[PDB]
Amino acid sequence: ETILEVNNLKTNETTPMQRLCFPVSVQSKTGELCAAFRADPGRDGPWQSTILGQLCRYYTQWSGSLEVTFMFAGSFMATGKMLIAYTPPGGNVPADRITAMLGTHVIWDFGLQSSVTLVVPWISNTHYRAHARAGYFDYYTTGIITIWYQTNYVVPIGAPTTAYIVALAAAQDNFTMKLCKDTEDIEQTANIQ
Amino acid sequence: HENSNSASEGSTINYTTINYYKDAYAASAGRQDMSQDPKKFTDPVMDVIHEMAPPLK
Amino acid sequence: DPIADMIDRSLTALQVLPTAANTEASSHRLGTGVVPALQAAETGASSNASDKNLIETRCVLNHHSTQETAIGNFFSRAGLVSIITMPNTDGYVNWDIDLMGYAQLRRKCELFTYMRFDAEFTFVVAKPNGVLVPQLLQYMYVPPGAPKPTSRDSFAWQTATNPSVFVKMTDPPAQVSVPFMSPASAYQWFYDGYPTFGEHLQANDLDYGQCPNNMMGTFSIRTVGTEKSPHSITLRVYMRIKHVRAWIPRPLRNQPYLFKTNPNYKGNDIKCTSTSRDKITTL
Amino acid sequence: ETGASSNASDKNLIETRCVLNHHSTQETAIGNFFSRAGLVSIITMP
Amino acid sequence: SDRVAQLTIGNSTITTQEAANIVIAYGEWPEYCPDTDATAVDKPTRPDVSVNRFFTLDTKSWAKDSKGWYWKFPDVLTEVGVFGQNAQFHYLYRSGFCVHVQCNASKFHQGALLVAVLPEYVLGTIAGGTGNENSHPPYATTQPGQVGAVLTHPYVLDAGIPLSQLTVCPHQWINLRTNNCATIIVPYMNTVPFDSALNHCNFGLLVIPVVPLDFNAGATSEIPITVTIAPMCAEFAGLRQAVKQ
Amino acid sequence: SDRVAQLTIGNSTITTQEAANIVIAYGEWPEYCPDTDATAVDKPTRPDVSVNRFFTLDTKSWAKDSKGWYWKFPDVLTEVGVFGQNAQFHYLYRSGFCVHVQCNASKFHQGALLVAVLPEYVLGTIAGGTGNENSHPPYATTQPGQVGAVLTHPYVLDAGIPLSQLTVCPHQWINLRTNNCATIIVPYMNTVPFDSALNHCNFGLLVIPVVPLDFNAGATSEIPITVTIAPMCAEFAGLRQAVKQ
Ligand SMILES: CCCCCCCCCCCCC/C=C/[C@H](O)[C@H](N)CO
Repeated sequence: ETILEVNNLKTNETTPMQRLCFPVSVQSKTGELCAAFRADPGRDGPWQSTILGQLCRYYTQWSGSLEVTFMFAGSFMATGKMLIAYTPPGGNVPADRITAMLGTHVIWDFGLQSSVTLVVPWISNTHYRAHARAGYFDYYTTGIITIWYQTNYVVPIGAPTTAYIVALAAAQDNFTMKLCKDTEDIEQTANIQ
Repeated sequence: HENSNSASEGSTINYTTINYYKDAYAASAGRQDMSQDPKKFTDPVMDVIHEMAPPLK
Repeated sequence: DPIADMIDRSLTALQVLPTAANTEASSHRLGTGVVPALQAAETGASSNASDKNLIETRCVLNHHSTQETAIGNFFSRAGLVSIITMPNTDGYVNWDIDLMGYAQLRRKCELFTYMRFDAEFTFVVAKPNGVLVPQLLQYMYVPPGAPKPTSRDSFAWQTATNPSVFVKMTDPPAQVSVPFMSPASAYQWFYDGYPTFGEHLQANDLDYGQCPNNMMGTFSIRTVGTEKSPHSITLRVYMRIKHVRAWIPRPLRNQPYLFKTNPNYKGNDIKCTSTSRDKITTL
Repeated sequence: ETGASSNASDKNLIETRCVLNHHSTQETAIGNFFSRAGLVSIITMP
Repeated sequence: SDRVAQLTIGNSTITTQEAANIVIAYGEWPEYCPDTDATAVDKPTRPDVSVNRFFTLDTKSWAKDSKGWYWKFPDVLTEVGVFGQNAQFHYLYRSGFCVHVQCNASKFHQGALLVAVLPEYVLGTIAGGTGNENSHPPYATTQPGQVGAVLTHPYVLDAGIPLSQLTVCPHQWINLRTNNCATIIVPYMNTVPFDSALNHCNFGLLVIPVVPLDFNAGATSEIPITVTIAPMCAEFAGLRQAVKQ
Repeated sequence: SDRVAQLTIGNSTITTQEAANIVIAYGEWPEYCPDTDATAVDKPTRPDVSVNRFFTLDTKSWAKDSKGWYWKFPDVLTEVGVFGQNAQFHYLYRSGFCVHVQCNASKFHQGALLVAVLPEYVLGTIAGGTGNENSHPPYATTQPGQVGAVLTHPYVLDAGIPLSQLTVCPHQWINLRTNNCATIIVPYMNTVPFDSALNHCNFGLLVIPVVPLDFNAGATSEIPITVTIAPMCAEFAGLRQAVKQ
């Protein structure tokens, strides 16, 4: 597992140490969503920062299941429950929680064990998948992963009201690749030395 | 041996192919099989029709 | 077994036929009830009447082989698929891999619906008048998703991962072998539907019939040197087809082609399938 | 926190069917990843 | 003694007294996907009663100068019944079919219909008449729904292939002097074991009148045609919220 | 070592780290209807994956002076998911349930919830205040849907029976100093083996705050309550066109 860059905003380009943690705070309403991203390991976005996302760029077609591990990094007295859902393609990001709970989902509880693993199972029509992209190759898309407030984030007096969550990503044992090609993340415009 | 990777491996063709490399799709075509099944295109019918009897009685 | 409800065929198998079937002898026949000459084409089965059930025949042992009618011998012939010219003017071309640009090979491959094969590519290259000039060339295959070269001296020409050939004009023509590389189990030449989800409108109407299991990236050639070569180049690409397996035959096209991506035809001159004659009684 | 990766499979979170896959891992070996000729030098004699 | 027939599946039953034989397309029965060819890991759902039954579509009118009609599958069933709901709440489906076409007339009429199932029926245009436009068919033409669309140039099937050799596909005849129905059983034919039901259409069903309908004046001049279909071994996988198209 | 728990069914999974034990109502697991007790002759349909999964309802807000809430079953699930579709296209259903209620707070709050499942919860009125009117509850009160309604006189449960002996029904406690969840498994309890889902409601789920929620000023004053349920062994029969109510 390596760290996933979920919080890749346009304002975090001059202070890029904050892109590894995304915040969770006390809400007044119920059922808000905290983050959402695509589950394409080959497309640009949050998966480009992984050792899996950099090794998939040297190939073209991949198969198998993934896993995403979240780890809570708040205080000890703080608590709460989160809902992490994975929606197969066909629909957009769900507008509310009661739409998003229809896909594969896991309810997370904070406590002593501060890590949960949402496994993203391999559901596709073809045996392999190419690298998804806008155009015709979005036929090989794989879904949308969101995350919702199951309950509120409850904190007592004297402990801070804002915590952070780091996200880790890896592959399962039935993962495989084929058809080696070159990456496009590196370049050589000027001559080295 | 060779890491077998061809287009026809499940139901294949005759065993006279020549190859000098390590990948099986580099091999020649060779001579082909004489196998054929006509009746799944000329007689796709559930109840069997005999040539002597009337077919619609 | 508390629930008695929960506890709870192929037609013909293939065989080898090396030669055509013989003809057995027969005689006349007079009888009632048995009739092989009368059929019923309404059931969709073809007739099974032979020669001996209508006339009297002798015995003929024939040894006519059926080897040339196999699908392996029908397809394993190199045909032209592309003409690529470098007058483009900057010493390099990027050609998208589409094997439906010439009608003689397109008609043969569209006879079947699904196909699964390995290819063998051959490049024959000369000047536009057949003249020969000593010259160094480079071919590079770019898979879909890989960066493409934008100039004659880009960093994509280093070929650290990409398969590539270096060959001269005076040499014998280059030959390579390509395996079956689709994400699906077989290539298909017809795809009834849209590749993407969402709303289909008049702006996205050209998506109909484009299957991404057949788009295989691009192909790039260049002259090797960093300067401008003074000669015009013309490449011809020939493709053989090996280890063929096919499925679900189709009717053949009798109208001339118009584009590479859709089966559109000309709507004014609908060509009749047979050549017309004058009268029905006189041949 | 212990630095070990998780060992949860697919079958421990959802219900799965039985799938026999024959996907080979040949292309991911280090021998096939590196045995490709790449450019290392351009040397000119003006 | 084989001119009568009865097909029952689900809670429905079709009976006929002047029927031809039953056609199994390419001699294969439809079946559930085995484990050796499966790629999805989620456990599939099988409703197995509420979707394996006979569904009856609308009724066309055979005139004296009709061209022909076509229906795209399984676009015809995606808005009706619980099969219209399982195909909206899932991502993958897999099913066979069983097509039954009824058209009956008396002993004083004449005509002949050619029914045929054609897989991967990709339509085309007339390319702007003169042939220089890269025209494309609209969404209402390619996927008409449970109504079905009519043909414009039936001699080329609106796809550039002639009618004269359409019988290489599985097919039957409805000749008005012998029988009144035709029936085909189609298995699942695709390059992938599962597929989406809203972006892919497997086959097309074509009903083309070869011999024109003719009668003397005074008879019943209203000849209808009614199509009835039924899925066979339907499976579904990949649950997600409802998306219609 | 029994304070942690994990429940998985369908494509959903519920985890908890401070949990009490699991309550099986009257010590019986839910099961399919055997042949000795069946009366319907049609073959039932079992979707068995798409309806046996955890469904999450809306989220209420626990204030300092709340009365209590109730949900009617299976009226809460009859408009959501494919279970909302099979209960609209059929005449008979039969299913168990598994209720899971989450409500979490920190170590500086206090309060106690009494969760209880009560079968045949027939509501009443206050009979016009003075007791001479034969009043009746409206349709919006008796079957609120997936939102749920609040209680007015919780001491008599709006049905004339006192709260003080509600624990004879299967029940659990959510005490804010020990645990944060409660879970009951309910089998199918009715006089007939199948029933309609639009005219009959089997049981009611009641969440009543016995000890009021109290905290010092400055803490998180927003305490939510979220209910999550899942059918167990759902069967359906008697297919007919869609009727919502
Ligand atoms: C150094 C070798 C360079 C040559 C690389 C050739 C690889 C590409 C082979 C493609 C095989 C056929 C795939 C699809 C063919 C047709 O273009 C599509 N079906 C278009 O409809």
